[PDB]
Order: sequence, then structure tokens, then C-alpha cells
Amino acid sequence: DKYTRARNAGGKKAQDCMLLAAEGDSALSLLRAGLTLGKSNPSGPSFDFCGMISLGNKVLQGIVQVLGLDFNCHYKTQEERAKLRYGCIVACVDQDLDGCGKILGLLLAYFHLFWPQLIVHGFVKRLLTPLIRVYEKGNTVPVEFYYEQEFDAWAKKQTSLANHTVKYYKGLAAHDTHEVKSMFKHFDKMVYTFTLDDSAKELFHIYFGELRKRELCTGVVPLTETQTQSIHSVRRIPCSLHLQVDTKAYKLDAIERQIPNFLDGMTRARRKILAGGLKCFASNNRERKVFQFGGYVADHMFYHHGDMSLNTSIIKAAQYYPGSSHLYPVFIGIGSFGSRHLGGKDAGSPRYISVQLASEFIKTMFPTEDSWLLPYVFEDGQRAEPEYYVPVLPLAIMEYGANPSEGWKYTTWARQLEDILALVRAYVDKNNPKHELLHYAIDHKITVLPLRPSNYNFKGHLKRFGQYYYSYGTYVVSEQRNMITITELPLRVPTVAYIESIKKSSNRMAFIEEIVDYSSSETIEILVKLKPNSLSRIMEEFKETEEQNSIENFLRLRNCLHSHLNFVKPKGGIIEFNSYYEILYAWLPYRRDLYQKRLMRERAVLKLRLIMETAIVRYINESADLNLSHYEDEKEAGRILSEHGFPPLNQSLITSPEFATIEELNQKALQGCYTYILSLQARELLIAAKTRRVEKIKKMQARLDKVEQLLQESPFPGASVWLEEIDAVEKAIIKGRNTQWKFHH
Amino acid sequence: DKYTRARNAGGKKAQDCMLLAAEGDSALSLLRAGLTLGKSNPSGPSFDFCGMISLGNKVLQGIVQVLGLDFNCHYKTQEERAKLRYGCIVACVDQDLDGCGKILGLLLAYFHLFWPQLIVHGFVKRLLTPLIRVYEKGNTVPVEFYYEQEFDAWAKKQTSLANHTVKYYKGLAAHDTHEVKSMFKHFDKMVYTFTLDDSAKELFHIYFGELRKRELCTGVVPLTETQTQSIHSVRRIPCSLHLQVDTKAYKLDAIERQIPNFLDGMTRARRKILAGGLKCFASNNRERKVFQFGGYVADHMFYHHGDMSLNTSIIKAAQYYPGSSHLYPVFIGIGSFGSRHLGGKDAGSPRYISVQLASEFIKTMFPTEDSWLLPYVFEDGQRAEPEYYVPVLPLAIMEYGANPSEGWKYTTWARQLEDILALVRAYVDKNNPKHELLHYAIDHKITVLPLRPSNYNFKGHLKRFGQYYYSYGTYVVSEQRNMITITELPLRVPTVAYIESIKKSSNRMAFIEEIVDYSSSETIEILVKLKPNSLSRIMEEFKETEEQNSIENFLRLRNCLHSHLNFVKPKGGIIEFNSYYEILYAWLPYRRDLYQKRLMRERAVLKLRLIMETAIVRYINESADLNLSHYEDEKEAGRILSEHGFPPLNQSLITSPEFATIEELNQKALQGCYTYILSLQARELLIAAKTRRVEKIKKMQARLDKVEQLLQESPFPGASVWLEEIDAVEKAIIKGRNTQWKFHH
Repeated sequence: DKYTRARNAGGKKAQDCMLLAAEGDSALSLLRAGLTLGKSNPSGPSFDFCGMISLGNKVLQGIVQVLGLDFNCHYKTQEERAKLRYGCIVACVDQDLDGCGKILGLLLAYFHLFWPQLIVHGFVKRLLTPLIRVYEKGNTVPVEFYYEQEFDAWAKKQTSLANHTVKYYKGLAAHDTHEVKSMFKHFDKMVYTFTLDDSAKELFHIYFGELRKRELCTGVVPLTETQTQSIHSVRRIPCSLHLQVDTKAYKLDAIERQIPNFLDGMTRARRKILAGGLKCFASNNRERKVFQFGGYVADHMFYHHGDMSLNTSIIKAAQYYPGSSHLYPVFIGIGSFGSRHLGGKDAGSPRYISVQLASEFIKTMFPTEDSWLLPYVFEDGQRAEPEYYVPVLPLAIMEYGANPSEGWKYTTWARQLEDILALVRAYVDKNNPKHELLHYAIDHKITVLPLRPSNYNFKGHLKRFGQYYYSYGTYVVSEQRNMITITELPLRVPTVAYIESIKKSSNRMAFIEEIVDYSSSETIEILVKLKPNSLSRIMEEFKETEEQNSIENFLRLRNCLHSHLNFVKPKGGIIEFNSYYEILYAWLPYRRDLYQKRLMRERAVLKLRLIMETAIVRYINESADLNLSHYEDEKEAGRILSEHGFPPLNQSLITSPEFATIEELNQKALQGCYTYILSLQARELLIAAKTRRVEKIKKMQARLDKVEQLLQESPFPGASVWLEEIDAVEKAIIKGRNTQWKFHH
Repeated sequence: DKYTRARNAGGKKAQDCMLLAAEGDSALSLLRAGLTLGKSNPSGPSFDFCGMISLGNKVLQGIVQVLGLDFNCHYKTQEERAKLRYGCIVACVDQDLDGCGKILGLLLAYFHLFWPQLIVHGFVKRLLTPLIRVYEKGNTVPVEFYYEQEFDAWAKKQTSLANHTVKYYKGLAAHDTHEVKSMFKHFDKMVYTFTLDDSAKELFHIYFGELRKRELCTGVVPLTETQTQSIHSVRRIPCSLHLQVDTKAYKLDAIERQIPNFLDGMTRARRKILAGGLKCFASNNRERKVFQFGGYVADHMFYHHGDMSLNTSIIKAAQYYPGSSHLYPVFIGIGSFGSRHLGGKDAGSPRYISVQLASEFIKTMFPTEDSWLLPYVFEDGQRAEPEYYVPVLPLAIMEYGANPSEGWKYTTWARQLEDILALVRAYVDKNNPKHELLHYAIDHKITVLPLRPSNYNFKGHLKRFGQYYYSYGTYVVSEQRNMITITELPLRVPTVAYIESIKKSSNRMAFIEEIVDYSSSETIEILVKLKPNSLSRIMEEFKETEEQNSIENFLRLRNCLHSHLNFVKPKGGIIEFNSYYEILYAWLPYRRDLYQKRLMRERAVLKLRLIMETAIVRYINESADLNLSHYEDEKEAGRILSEHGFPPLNQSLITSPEFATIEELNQKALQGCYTYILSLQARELLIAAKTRRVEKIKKMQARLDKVEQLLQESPFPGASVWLEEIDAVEKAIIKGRNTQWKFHH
């Protein structure tokens, strides 16, 4: 049972021997390597007082068998604990959500449910391996932090990290051999005891029992430095904090994987996919195979999940057909990506079909200059997809989406594009008559403009009964041949799935004699021929109200547009909406603020670029008598340029204004060198390049004072820019819809 | 049963009906979209005279049910075939090898086995979609090729492919919607009938029956131009040609996924991984996670298989432990990559463990300047990993490799490194006392130097009896306790697997009280407690005369080293060897020819670089009197440069000597440009830069002279370079062995 027995286990020294419980054969091998250091690690842990077991049901039965525990005792007394085969059980798991949060919480919940006194007496402990290690170059010993807060506080204390390399160890298998030896040299210091708490009694029931959904509404709060210091002083971890942090983070990650945000209506994996598509196709928009693009996404943006899910999600993002999940797909899919039949799972293998970026729609929808201002999530210290995207339009409500969750449901039907455009234009125009009235609605929680479900690719009927919308397909009946030609199915209903649902009910085949599917790749045309004189029996069997018809109910030609508007908050946690209009009003302020954020960032980078380009053109003009050829090396030329009034500038930061904010920009750009003059190509010396430089200089000057003007726009800065972007994105949407979302045609 | 019944199927006009058989739901959807074009494609195929069936036993039973075929009947008469429900069956399969070889080949074999008269009568057909489509820029009508040979011939007929974009359609899902409509417009042309040949009867038994082994001994031969023209003109394809050129290729590719090429001892997947590692860690050797590197390999090296196999193969390449597959791993693995136990399958998760290139070993074992010359595998017109690597030492025999095979068996035990080094040094040195008779033995296929199995990480005994080697583990038995301590297991025997093998035998368990694994990470320490007075029973029961001791036979400590030397020929086909020196002799000429080719190309590149650098330094010395600021643009600047004697040079070619043969750059150096003078930065005009350029010019002139002298070397050109590379490889291997393949740690 993957158990290694210690020599002193079950003997008179049972109170001294420990039982390291690990998840996975890799963790078992690491524990074995650490324990078998032998004389190379004197006084360290070995199999004399340590046994190993694997957590990878019957596993807990084996654990209770080896430990000697019984279900008819509480182990409050000292003698009951002394009767155990081991002094303590130490969980040796990872530091990620799956390992540390899920496995450890499950084990702790099991122990608390069965023998809470063991946790009270600290019988169950954990192995707290270092999480972040900072290695200074020229040094062999690292600086170890067990939490992100300690690492970032230390980094704030530090002045620069150019001489330090930061390594994250989220799993037990990430430790190197010398690192494992270093950890096992001080093995006793890494053991942390678990103590029960008053709040933990209900926390265990919450996280492992309804009200858990209330608990997950708010985001995960990292432990403050005071709690970490208190834990490290005594090496005791209250299980309440572990449940509040690790288990909550694991559950929130699962929710984020299943439930999307409301700012962009799109999940973490999909955000990785879109960001990878933006990065890959920015330089050259060319067709790439689905598996190649998935490999690029996994390599560059830390998509560690299974490649099959990555390819499935890429195909889903590139799918465009009536009833598809995406009304405005971000990828143009060259090949066969499936159709409404089978619900889009009939796509080809990833190695045949190819994808490319919808350059026009993506550029008009997610501005390239706006990606720098978003908050980004960092995977093991490396930049990854943005925490959220803020499109020009509320993308969360203009596309369909269906997803089950752990007690939650995500169901969104796309709203009418015209209504959304009218609402946003009224909000931003300041000239539309309903602008002030829309603001009055926004700050008083009321609705002024309708928001109807979209029916772009739908050829049925959308009827509202009460507060619920229903989609109806279209059919024609020909009793002359005693058969029905279904021409339009209910919205978001797969063809073969509908046919098999019809064939499942034996009641309906009391009259049906044959069903065939002659539908095209886009339209639906299903020939269902019935038994003779079956029309009378269809009439008498099915009574329907004014909402349905006898044929409609007989063919199940009605679909109810249920809406479960549950999304995740931008800063963590989930929020449950009840209307699309409040989602729109919630999305608006982020876009409004990020517009002006981009505005001042553009102003600052424009000033810096203008200064550099003026210096460059001055150097080009004066290069005739400033021949660097007669001069010796780099430093002499830099000193001479300094003596000639040229300013030292960080051209790398300015010509490439990355995610660095305006304070970093104006504190680092002026602190540079003269590489911009020395990096000038010889082709820049001819007067044609100088004319190009000066005309572009006047262009950026015009852009600069126009940005100065726009920063004082009345409704909010950049309102006209928002209007122009709305017009561009609606033109791109119209162009895509005209050409079946196949551009370049 | 995923069958769309045709309107006239099974009727009076059933002879005009066809049954399109599609492999995959994507192919089914493509066929449906093509058929349902309706009025957009007048006089085209439709569901009136065409039905759709899915091929992806039970499906064969469905086909015979729908077609009305009778096993008893032979359909040798016109009326018997007229009784069928469909006129003919068309197999719609991908133009790849899986579909077409596995599917179409199996269908043809089944039909020939059961109803050969249908095949000889033309009842079985297929859909031959275009394989390559080349589009002229600015033209909406492409030009198509159904075979690669005709496309290659057309490319030879062409002059330049700059204005032509080539797309490969290896699968039905790769066709675009407009391409599908264009195909179904002339669908009548794309259907090809199958003809039965008397020689094809033998091939059917060969591929679907022992004769497979000496049928696959040679590589696949592509169809000649005349055969393709005859097939196209009459639209009939013989079964023998299809089996010889298509399903044989599928079988060969399936075998190649298991059996490695003897030139480098790595399969297609491992060669792709090595090429990706060389391409990724070339500029920067920073550690990358396993999943990130797998994504990079999939994106760049065209690894279209699943990510699980890719990660497993990367882990196998990075593993280093006693008994591991790779004695000289390609990648240094930071993290827990596995141990002797679990057969090394206890590696860490791919998202935790990291890999990096063993540059100090790889860069000399596989020279970077030699990868430019290897034949490269092209996937869909895009370059991929080379056909075979030619390492400095024969890697197919210095590392252990075992794998179950289909129709074959592959097992190879590593040879002693000292023996391999001595053999290669004798061959190349020209001064070794064993050089001449080794050359003689190469021609006479005899042995002049010993080649013993390696025992680097093995602490047991390598005993040869008859013609078979045996590995013996070391044990110690203590009678004062009546226990057995296994200190070393036989070569390449997993610890847990060995323990389970011992435990599953009841006779051995009759005497053993218990077994407990106390082994270290790389040291085996297995404790076996025996029942009382058992030693006499072991003495009398498991006694062996001379091959084993009684204890060794009882504990199964002897393992036979069966070497199945069956490798993949570099030009396709399987070649079987009888000894390792045969493999070495076969490998040597490839390395010698590669060295000669490298010398030739290096001399050419050095001449070109000398010319270019002389021009650059002449321009730099003459830059003060020739200022480009006064000049207008690049065209007249280049005109002035030509007037001043500067030659136009293709800078992108000389600076980056990519995968081009000597003739390629010899003919492309005639074309030139003046970008080399124009694109040099201002910092290059300094005196220090000019002096460095002059020193580099002198050094490269000396290197050119050295290469010219080396080209006339006596044993063969580059013998001294080969010896130096051998010494460097030996030093790198020794250094890695000292540091447990953890260079710089």
C-alpha cells in the first residue's frame, strides 16, 4: 500500500516516530531521498523514527489501519494517544491550491470529524517547505520566504533585483537535490503543528459540508504579516487560517475556471488564450495550426492544464455558426470547426484546422494601447494574462454562455447589439437627449432603455411571457404527404441532440414513422414523416395554451431563455447579478477610468518621445561636424554629447513604453544614457529620414495638444475617443457579420 | 447509426446512388455542407443520389446492413450487383496517413477478403481531395496538386515562390468553406474508382495476415510521375499501388514512433524534443518548466501528438539515475524527475519540474554548426526536426533503450564508454597502433577491439556465459539474525517491480517472513526477514550449478541482457544488426561525410564573410570623406557606393548562413544589396569598433587558412577536428558524471 515501515514504529518509541503522508510518488521519492541522507546528514531524520505513506476512500482506511486509530475513541487522554503507533502524522504536500489547499483541508476535515482531540493535541502536523527562494549571484545560500507577503515586503526593502534570481516552489517536486539536502538539514524547523480554533469548528462544516456560497462571495484575503510572524514564532498553524486561505483560494480558482468575469465575460483559461492570440498575431497575422497555437499559449502564458482542454477552448473561441457560444469570435477559424449540429463538438483535429486573429475586430474591441494599463496576474513571478479585460462594449452580455458549477450556474443569452450600442452612446455622448436621464437612471437604479435578447442568426420567434423570454422554431406541415419539415430549431439547440431527444420519448413515436436530417451547414431542414392520419391524434393528444402550439409542443419547438448572471469580481470573489442593465452600469466605470488612464500615460510618453526625437534630429543636423569616427570609444562619445547639451535618455523605456506606469516613466526615462544617438542607423543620416522624423515630430506635437484638449473633455476625459472606438467596433462587427465572420474577403 | 439515408437509396435508381463513407464527424459535417449547397451548386451532388455513413466489427455490420450486402453471394454477375442498395461506395478519408492507410486500407482489405468481385467491378471508390493548394497573390483561383511529387515538379518548373502561398491539406477538416464549395462543384472529377490487381492479392495478405517483416525491411517508394498521370487520366487507382505507397507508409511511421534510428538512437518524438531544446535554449539557457518547453516544441518543432506523451518523453530525456534510459541525458532537470524505483515513472508534475539544455555536453556532442547540414523533415511545408542527427559518438549503443514493438522488438544495453572511445579514436587518429587493422576489419566485418557492456552506475557483476551476458546484484546475508540485505539489484530492474515479482511467487514467500524496502535514492537496501531455519531450505531448493548461487536464484538477482538490435534506416525501412560494432561501422561514414560537408560550407562562408567585412572596414575608413547626410535617399546612396567600388552583398545570407547548400549561397551571392553599409549603427564607427573589426578580419583569415589546410587531411578531411570534438565530448561526459549530470552545481 505504498507504505514504508519505520524501525521504531509500533514499538516502545512510538511517540517519537513520525508518519510522513505525501501526495504522489514524486513526493514519496523526495521524502525517501531526504530521509536516506545517512551520515551525510547527522542527527537528521531517517527511517529509524520516520515512516512514509502516500495519499494518492480506501487510502484513509489504510492510514487508519497503519496508524492503529479506531473509530470508537476520542484520544482526549494521554494514554489513548500513547497507544497509537506513531507520535504524529506529518502531511508532506505541495504549496499550490490543489496540493496544499485541497488535500490538506480534506485530511484536516477528516481528522476533525473523527478525532478532533488529535488536532487539539497537535497530533496532525504539516511540512512547510520554503515557497520563494531568492539567490544572490556569487552566493550559495538563498533567502527563503514561506509566503508571498514576506517576499514582497523584502523586495520593497531591497533597492534592485537585477543581482537576484527569484525561484518559486509551488510543488514538492520543484526542489533540487541540494535544496532538499538544505531543507532536511533543518527538518525539525519545517514541521508546523495544527491547532483547532473556535471559528474552525464552523469553518470545517462550511468548506466541507449552502452558506459556503455566501462565504465564497468575497475574495481571498492574504494573511497579514502579524499572523505569519505569530505562526513562525511558535510553529503552530491555526486550521481556521488555513481553511480561510488555501481552501478558499482553491475553491475560487475552480469557480474562475468555470465561471467567467463580468468585465469581459470570459474566464482565466480563455483570458490566457486571448492574450496569447494578441501577443502571437500582433507582429504577423498568419494562419497557425490549433495545436501550434495551443503550444504557444502554454509556453508563453503559463497554461499548465491539459492540452486537450486548451485546444477545445481555442476551437470554441474560433467557432462561428448559428447558435454558437460566441457571437463575435476573437479568432477567424480556417477549416471546419463544426456547426450547429452536435453543438460544435464535430470540429476537426487540432493539427488540421488553423486559426488566426480577427485583427480588425480585436483591434477595435480590445485596444492595443489599453492592454498596458490593465492589472496583470503573475505566475511564479512571470507575467501572465491580465487580471481582467475592459472591452469597449460590455462583452459579458453580448455573447451566449452556458456552464455548470459547484452549486452555481452560468447562463447568459446575448442582448441585442443595437440596444447595447444605443445605451453606451447615450451614456458617453453628452449630446444624445437621453444622456442626463441615463445618468439619473444609473445613480438611482432604474432602467430607461430596453435590452432585448439578440436574434441575429436566429430565424424563429422571440416572445416574452411575464418576465421570461421564449424562442420558437419554425415548421411547415404538408398533410398531402403527411409529413413535417422543421425549418428552424429553438435557439442554442444542437440538431442531432434535438433529434435524439425526440427519438428518446417513445410517446411521440406513437405517430412518427421516420426522421431524416437534410439540414445544411447553416440552416435547419429536418424531414419528419408520420404514420397515416396522425394529424388528428396529434391534435387531440396535445392541448397547449396561447404560448405554444400542438405541433410546437409535440416537436418541443420552444426554449426558455433562463438567465443566471453569476460572475467573478475583478478583485476576487463572485457577484450574482439579476439583470443585464446593472451589469452594463457596473462595467462602465472601469472603461471610463481606464480611458483617462491611457490619456495621461499617452501624454507622458508623448512628451518623452518628443524630447528624444528633437534631440535625435538635432544630432542628425549636427552630425557633419560631430563625426564619431575620429573619436575612440563609447564613453568619450557620451561625454562629448553631454558637453554639447544632449540629454541622456532611457530610450529603451520610452521607445518601448511597457506596463511601467507614469511615475516609473518620469523617474526612469531621464535616468538613461546616450545609446539612442549611438544606435542610430546610417540610413537615418540622409536628409529623407530627417524629413520623415520632423514631419512625424509635428504629428506627435499635434497629437500632444489634442490629448491636452481631450483630457478636459466634459462628460469625462476621452468621451470623444470612446465614441470613435464605439463607431469603429460597430463597423468591424458589421463587416464581420456581412462576411460570416470571415474577414479579408 | 450516424447514417443519413439518401432519397433514392434502396429504390429503382439505387445504381445511381452513392454512399460517402467519412472517417470522423468533422468529415461527415464537411460532406453534409458540400452536399447541401442546393441551388448555389446546380447539377451537383445532393442527398437525392448520395447518402452519408460514418466509419469511425460493429461499424462494418452497419455498413453491410445499410448496403444490403450478403456474405454468401459473390456479386460476380451484373444482376447480383444490381440488387445492392447503392451503386458504389466512396471512402471520404483524410489525405494524411492515419486516415487512408489505417482506415481506407482496412476497408479495402475487408472488401477484398469478403467481396473481391465488387472491387474488381469498381464498386469501391474513394474521394481524392487536393493535397496541396498554391495561391497566387492577388488571384482568387489557386492551383491544386493531388500528390506531393507533382507539386515538387511544378515547383522546379517555377522560378520564385515569393508571390505564391502554399497550403497543405492533409485532412478533410483543413478545407475552407469556399474551397469545399469549389471542390463540390466538380465533385464528379474527385471520385476515383479502385481496380483489383493479381499482385494486390499478395499484398493484402502481406499487410493483413509474417511477410510483413521482410516487406517493411525497405523504405516506402513514392509513386512515379507516369503512374500518377495514368491514375489521373483514367481516374482509376490500383489496390496494389495504394497498399505499396500509402499503407506501407502508415505502418513504417507507426513503427518509427517506437524503434529509433541507429544514427542517433532517438525516435521522431525524441529527435523533435532535442531539436526544440537546441532551438530554445540556444540564445538563453534559462530554466524552463516542462509544460512550457513542451508547448515550445509543439509550436516550433511541429509535435502534433498529445502533450502527455511529449511531457513523458521530455522527462525521460531529463532523467538521470542508475538504470535510467539515458546515460547521457540531453536536459539537466531541476526538480524531482524520478529515481531507480517505479521504473523512473515517479517524476514530478510537468508544471513544477523544470528543464534546461545541458549546453556543456550537448553543444559538443551535437555540434551547432553541423545541424545546418542535416536533411530536415518538412511538415506541411514547414521545417521540423532533422531526419537524423549525426553525433560525434554513436549514441544508439552508449545508452540503454528498451521498448515493446509491433512486429519487432527493440532492446539495447549501453556499451562501455572507454571501449567506444578507443574504437573511434583508433578509426580516426591515423596514428593509433590499432588504426590499420581496424580499417581492415571494417571492410572484413570482424572484431579487433573489445566492446563490453557498460557498468558505470552498476555495482553488481557482469558475467558472460556462452554468448549471453548476465547482471548480478550484490547481497549480504547475516545468519546471526537470519536476514538477507539486497545491496544492489540487477541492471535496469525497478525496485518496486522487483519486490512485487518476489512477492507474487508463493514458493519464495513460503520461506520469507517479510520484505521491507529501505533503499536510498540511488542505493538499493532491501531488507528481507526470513522464517526460522529457512537457510537450509534455500540451500537445497533453489540451488544452481554455476550460473547462479542458490541465494541469487531464490532472490532472482540474475538478469539476462538480451539485445534485439533492430533500428530504423535513415532512408526508411528497418535494418537488423547482430552486434554493436556493425552499428558503429554503419555510423562512421555518415559522421565523416558530415565533417567534410561542414569543412566545405565553412570555407565558403568564411570567404563570403571576409569579403563582406573587408567592404565594411573600407567603408568605415572612408566614412569621413563620404558623408551620407548630404545624399538624398538609399537608392542614390547605393548608386554612389557602387560608383566608389563597394560591391552589393546579401547581408542576410552571409550574416545568417541558414540551412542552405553550398550552391544556394554560391548562386545567391550574385544578387546583392547595400544594406550592410547602411544598416551598421553609429557606434560601429568608433575607433575601438574598427580595430575589433580588423582583428576579427585577421582572425577569420587565419581560420580560413586553417580550414583550407584541414580539408587536405590524411585519414579523411577533418580527422583532427573529429579527434578534438571526441576529446571535448569525453571531457564533458566526465564532468557530468562527476557532478551527477548537474553541470555547474
